[PDB]
Amino acid sequence: VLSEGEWQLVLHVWAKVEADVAGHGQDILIRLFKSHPETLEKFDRFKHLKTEAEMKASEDLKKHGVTVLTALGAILKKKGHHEAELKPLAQSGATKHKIPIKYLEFISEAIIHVLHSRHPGDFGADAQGAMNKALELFRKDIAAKYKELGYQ
Ligand code: HEM
Repeated sequence: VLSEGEWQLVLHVWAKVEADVAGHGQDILIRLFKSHPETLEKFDRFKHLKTEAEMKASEDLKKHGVTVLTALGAILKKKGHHEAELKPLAQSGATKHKIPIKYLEFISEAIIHVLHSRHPGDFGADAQGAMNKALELFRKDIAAKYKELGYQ
């Protein structure tokens, strides 16, 4: 669990993301693929994207980014109470896409990195700490649900 003040910090930084989901999503995804290209193979859709510049120019990729961030944000706003929200995602990653927890750890890394590149002033040791926990809480919940469905 997280304290109330930790959630406030998560939520306080989330509001900044909210002023530019599209812009934040793209950085996040680019970062992820760039640092861990093997994750790129899960996306047949994006696989042909050769450079950054081209990643950046892709409408598809940017629309995907907003989707990813939108679901995430909905989860965080629940401060722990997100089973309803979370379930569809575990179901699909266990059953359809097969995304390993490890991949979820790399994406959390990319998130942290972006938030810090964009909002250093609202992203200190204390917030960063809080965000980490929040993302770890999601990953742990996901992990359990995955197992209940038969997927590592
Ligand atoms: C914060 C973590 C993430 C969130 C909230 C998230 C959310 C979503 C959402 C909401 C969708 C659309 C519906 C669905 O297919 O279930 C999706 C699709 C997908 N996700 Fe993620 N995702 C996350 C991380 C990842 C990671 C780390 C990977 C692995 C490399 C991944 C691979 C995919 C793929 C391949 C699809 C199919 C999308 C498409 O083809 O339209 N996702 N994700």
